[PDB]
Formats: sequence, C-alpha cells, structure tokens
Amino acid sequence: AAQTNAPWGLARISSTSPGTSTYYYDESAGQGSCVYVIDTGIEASHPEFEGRAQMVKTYYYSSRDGNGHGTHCAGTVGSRTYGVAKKTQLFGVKVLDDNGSGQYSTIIAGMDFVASDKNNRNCPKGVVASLSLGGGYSSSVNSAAARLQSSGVMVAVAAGNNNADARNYSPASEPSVCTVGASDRYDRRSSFSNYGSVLDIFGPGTDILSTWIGGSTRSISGTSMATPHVAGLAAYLMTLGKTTAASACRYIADTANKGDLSNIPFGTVNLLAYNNYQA
Ligand SMILES: [Ca+2]
Repeated sequence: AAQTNAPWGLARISSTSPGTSTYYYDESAGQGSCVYVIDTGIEASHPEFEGRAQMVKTYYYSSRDGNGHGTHCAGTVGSRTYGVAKKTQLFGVKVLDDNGSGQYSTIIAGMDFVASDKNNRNCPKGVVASLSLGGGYSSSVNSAAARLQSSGVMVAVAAGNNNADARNYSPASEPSVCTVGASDRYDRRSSFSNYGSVLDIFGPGTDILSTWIGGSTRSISGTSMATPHVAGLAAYLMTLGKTTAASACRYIADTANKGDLSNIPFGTVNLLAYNNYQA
C-alpha cells in the first residue's frame, strides 16, 4: 500500500533516504495489535480514529483529553491519515492532567494498570505501550516501566527534550524499555533531543502533523512525537510476525537505517527507525 503526500515522518520511516513524500506499508497495517497511549487522554470521537480508539482508564475527574498532547500521540500511532499502524486498536489511559502534568505515583499506577488490563483484551498479535512523558530520575518510575515490559508489553518511552544525557531522566533511563530520540526532516538530531548510551533508536520528532482535540490537526515537535512512530512501527511489525513484544526494540535497532543522522554525539547510537517494506 502507498499513501501519497504523507506527513514527512511516515515517509521517512519507509525510505532509505530523506526527502520523499510517500509512505509505503503492508496492508495488514497493525490489525490485531493493541497500543496503549498513556498520556492526557484520547479524543476517541475524532473521525481519524474510525472507531478504533477507546478510553479505558482515567486518574482524574473526566476521561476527556482537555490538552491535545495524548490525541496527537495516538494519531501518530494509529490514525488513518497520520498514523504508522492504520488498523491497530488504541486504548487511552489518562495519567496526565489537562495541563500536561502528573505525579509519579499516578504514572506508576497507570503502568501497572496496563500490565493487568491487557489480560482482558483481545490483542492476538500483541500489545504495545507508548509513554511520551518523563521527568527527573526516579528508580521507582524506572521499576514500573521494567515491570510493564516484563509482563509482555512492548514499552516505548520518550528520551526527553533537554538536549542532555537521558541517564538523568525517567523512565527514559530504564535500560529494558525502548528509549526513543527525535530527528528532523533533514536527518539531523532534533536540537532539543536528549542523547546518550541509553537511547535505543531515533524516530521523526520535529514538525510532526497529527490529530488534535476539537476534531482538528496540528504540527508540534518533541521526543513525545518520535515515541509513537516507534510504538506504531512495533505494532506493525508484530502483526507481520517479524518480532515479539520482548524483542521488538532490538529488532527495530537491527533493521534500522544506520549512520544517516548528523549531530549525534559520540557514544549515542546512529539508528533511524525503518520498516523495510518491499512491494
Ligand atoms: Ca533499552
């Protein structure tokens, strides 16, 4: 399948060179996989989700995304026009309030909730969790991400936006999950992206068009935007049978475009997520 005039990040993950505008992908498109987006919520009624999104848990007064961030991330995972895995099932867990903030105890509870709730859902091709959030180092937050990964869920987390070593941030610094940096459309490390030895992979993160609240769209930037490209790619590859939740991050690194990014500090991987599609 081919989507013409796609957002640049979708084109980039299906190409070995920058500057293309078509997203090439297998028609299975993540069908039969499930992705939990742990964030400010998801506007499930947005037409771009086609009925495939549902809120399953909130830690605040409403399950509504009053911010937009969670709806943007979910759109990069799985919306029709803006998504990597266009037929996956999206589940929203609201651990962040409508200003985008949340306490660590609530974020940990939301991770432990997903590890249990996936056992009540029909996800025959596997389960992914996308965490476009973080803050300063906390061994407890890291331990919650490690538990979620151990339970059989592919965990992708944002590296953070401080132009610093991600070892000082959580859950970015948990080694067992998949920590995602950001790149721009000229194959530079995004100027805000964290870096360091804990990073596993880069994905597109600057000027990313996706869904927004009020049935709208908008373009924003962050490692929060790179993480759902990798979470969606994992769901897509699991549905194709190429990998499992336990080994998807390593499979994505092994099959990445290698050495194409500029402005990568020595000691950080130079790997850009790539779907290896061949018509
Ligand atoms: Ca890792």
